[PDB]
Amino acid sequence: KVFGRCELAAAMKRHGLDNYRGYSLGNWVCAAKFESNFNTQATNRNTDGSTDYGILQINSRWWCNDGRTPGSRNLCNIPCSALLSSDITASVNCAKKIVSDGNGMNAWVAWRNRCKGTDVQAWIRGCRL
Ligand SMILES: [Cl-]
Ligand SMILES: [Cl-]
Ligand SMILES: [Cl-]
Ligand SMILES: [Cl-]
Ligand SMILES: [Cl-]
Ligand SMILES: [Cl-]
Ligand SMILES: [Cl-]
Ligand code: NA
Repeated sequence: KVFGRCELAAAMKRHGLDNYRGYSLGNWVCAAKFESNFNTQATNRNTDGSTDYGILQINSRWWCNDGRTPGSRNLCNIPCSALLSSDITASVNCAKKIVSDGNGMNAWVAWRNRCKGTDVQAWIRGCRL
């Protein structure tokens, strides 16, 4: 599924991400824009053989099982395929574990490089939330 901007803002708020760990909804929407372009089916292979999945590009090195990332963990206790669903529940629940891990949203390198410190409220501007 390719979400619209305000459609994703609303879905993220419905699943309790808005102000989760102090990160406003615009931070989450911005991260999703630059990780996946709002596409739930986004995948990207890393040089180390791990794979990033879904709207928030969650990595198989730590967070999900794809059976093809040696030595990896599955800390969200999910198949990485669950992160590609039209329903964002698995991606949100896993993202809440990641952002609680100690480095906040810096876990998402695209958020650090393209969202952090910017006017992220622009990402929810106009949205009926
Ligand atoms: Cl957009
Ligand atoms: Cl915001
Ligand atoms: Cl594996
Ligand atoms: Cl594990
Ligand atoms: Cl699995
Ligand atoms: Cl959803
Ligand atoms: Cl933080
Ligand atoms: Na894994």
